[PDB]
Amino acid sequence: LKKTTGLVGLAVCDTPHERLTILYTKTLDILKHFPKHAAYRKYTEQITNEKLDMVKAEPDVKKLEALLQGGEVEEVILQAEKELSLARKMLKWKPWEPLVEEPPANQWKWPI
Amino acid sequence: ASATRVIQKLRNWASGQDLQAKLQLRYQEIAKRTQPPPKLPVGPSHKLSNNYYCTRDGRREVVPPSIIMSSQKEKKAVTPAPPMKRWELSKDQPYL
Amino acid sequence: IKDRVLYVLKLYDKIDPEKLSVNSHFMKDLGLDSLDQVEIIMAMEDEFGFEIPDIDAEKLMCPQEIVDYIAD
Amino acid sequence: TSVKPIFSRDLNEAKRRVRELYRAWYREVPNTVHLMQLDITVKQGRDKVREMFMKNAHVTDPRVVDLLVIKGKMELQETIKVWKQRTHVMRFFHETETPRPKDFLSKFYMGHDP
Amino acid sequence: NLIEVFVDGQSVMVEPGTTVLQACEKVGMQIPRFCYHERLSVAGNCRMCLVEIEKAPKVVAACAMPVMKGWNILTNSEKSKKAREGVMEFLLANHPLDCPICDQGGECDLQDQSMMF
Amino acid sequence: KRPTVRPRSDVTHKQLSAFGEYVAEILPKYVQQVQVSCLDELEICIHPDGVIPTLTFLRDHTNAQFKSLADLTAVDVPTRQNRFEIVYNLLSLRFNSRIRVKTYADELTPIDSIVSVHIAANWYEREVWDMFGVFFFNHPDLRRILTDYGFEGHPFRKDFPLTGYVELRYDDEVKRVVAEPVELAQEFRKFDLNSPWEAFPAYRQPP
Ligand code: SF4
Ligand code: FES
Repeated sequence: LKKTTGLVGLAVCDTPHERLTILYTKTLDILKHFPKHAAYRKYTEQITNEKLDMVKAEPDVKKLEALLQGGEVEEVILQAEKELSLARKMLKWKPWEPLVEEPPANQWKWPI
Repeated sequence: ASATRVIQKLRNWASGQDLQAKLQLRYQEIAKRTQPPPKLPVGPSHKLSNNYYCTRDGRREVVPPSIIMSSQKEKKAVTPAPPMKRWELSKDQPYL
Repeated sequence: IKDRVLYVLKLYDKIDPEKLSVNSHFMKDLGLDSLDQVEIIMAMEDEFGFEIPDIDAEKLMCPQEIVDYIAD
Repeated sequence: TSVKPIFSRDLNEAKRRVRELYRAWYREVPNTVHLMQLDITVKQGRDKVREMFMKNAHVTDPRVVDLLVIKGKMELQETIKVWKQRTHVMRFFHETETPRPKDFLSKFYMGHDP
Repeated sequence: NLIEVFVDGQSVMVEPGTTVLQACEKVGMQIPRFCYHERLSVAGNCRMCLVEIEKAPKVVAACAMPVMKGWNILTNSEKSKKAREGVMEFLLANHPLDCPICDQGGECDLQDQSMMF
Repeated sequence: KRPTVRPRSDVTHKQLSAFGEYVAEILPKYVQQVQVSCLDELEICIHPDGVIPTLTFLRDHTNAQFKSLADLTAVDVPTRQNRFEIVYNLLSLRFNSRIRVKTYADELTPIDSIVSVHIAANWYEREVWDMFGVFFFNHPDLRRILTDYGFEGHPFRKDFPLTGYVELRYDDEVKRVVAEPVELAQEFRKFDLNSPWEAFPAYRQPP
């Protein structure tokens, strides 16, 4: 089949689709904690839903990759982990709240 | 080139390649100096009519930006632009 | 203790003109500055192989309490 | 008035940090004039230290005090981890500069400064 | 007593016996000038102060024309820019090539107006 | 078409506008003055109290993947209270795009760093603190990098002049290499160039 990826710091992952189901299910199970009026939820929900549909509709990685159209499977896994951490952090932050403090008037005025 | 046949053969056996065909020095394999006085072209802007600047202003077609979500002034998941089309190897020497 | 303390004071450059008693108030009775006071306390710490935070070092503006601390 | 602080809240905490920094410089100078084969006296060094401190005594803002503290700490790092040299350190004393005459008549006879 | 104008949509209030150019000044848009100086009389010699007047075909000279209520003025439009191009081609037809020697080398209104308009 | 003009397309000015609306509705906080330029670029102004959230979002969220901080920069405009403008130019590969984040700041108003995310800033921030005067928290090593190890001031501002205040020279009287005040030989000629006659009637500003 394969011997390596083509990058440095990666691995010949022999258990795909399973780590993927795991990570996506966990993303959604965290999103459960998010108010429905938060766009982050309202978007990444469907994103991960479609990624799950794709992994379930394509079992062979050599096509799942070019189908996702993202990077290689390992890059996809890494990015999913990163989105997971981003979620855990946006949960402590309250971004979906309104604005903090508007600026003065003549700030974004270019020219000057 | 003024050198000898035997030395040519020796240096060539040493290197492996040929040298009398791809020397580095320059024995009249150049373009003569004292070249002739040339005559030059002009652009598509040296006409006499239908050249009104207002057509091709250039640095006045510019217009300030188009702000969004200022402080005073369902949907899909989108991106800043489509993704990168993966590349393929070459037809000549993909390995090394 | 107090003897070597007062010797340090007599040694210090601009101090001990007439008085280096055990009770005086540095910034009030001697009319001095926190910088000079810190110099004093550093001299003491280096005499005694000891360490002090600036907080209590400034609390001890009084030679009596200074020697009380170096005792503690 | 209603503003945001930096590293502190009041002149008093600013000053406790300042005193820590004074302790550092005071305990340091000897190492400098012993490593870099200088000429001046430890006492003269400490005089320069306390002068560079006193010349910022018209200050009120803790933010200003704290920025000055940060810069002093940077310079102290630079010194003790020897990067500044004899020149970098003696660039303070204006050792090649006639003391700017403050005598109005001196200024008159010499130049145009008011 | 006031009178109204709508420059580029933008609106303005002025007096009568006024001039297109003083209105465009009130707004900010500077209009070219060769035969005008606020501290002098008026004429129409140069013919570089031309503009476009929406709802009316013919151009006018903003140094003499008094503004009539309801006019929409157009300064940076096609006919105006073309008028200026032609007029400056005419002027510079004969202005000799003494720009260097000319002590008015870097302050020449005509230099600037040629480089820009 | 004309030869001497680039084509002002639609694809980019539309896609990046959609992405701007996206990020705006995601971060109604920590955001203000999004915009797209007439030349296919995106700028996003934000309060300094949202820098790390914004950067983490743009680095992690799949749809952005703004990984490489191609540049960090400062700008100085003194006609306002918050006079410095901090700038991050970011790049993403999958989506083959760039982006520009802005945040205002001021002397005596430090900023939150990003070293936890983009380690490239570990040095751009040193540059900033050395040159301009803007400070950054949570930064391990912050010291004069470019200028001398005794230099004082903030040159890349608009007030610290070109020539600078001090010059150097050797003085055998002491054998060192001392710093004295600037007494130039020739004066820095300053040519008045700004011509009055307005060329851009679209970027005008009325009274
Ligand atoms: S600078 Fe102006 S006035 Fe002088 S010669 Fe040139 S065009 Fe004429
Ligand atoms: S300014 Fe000369 S014709 Fe109007």
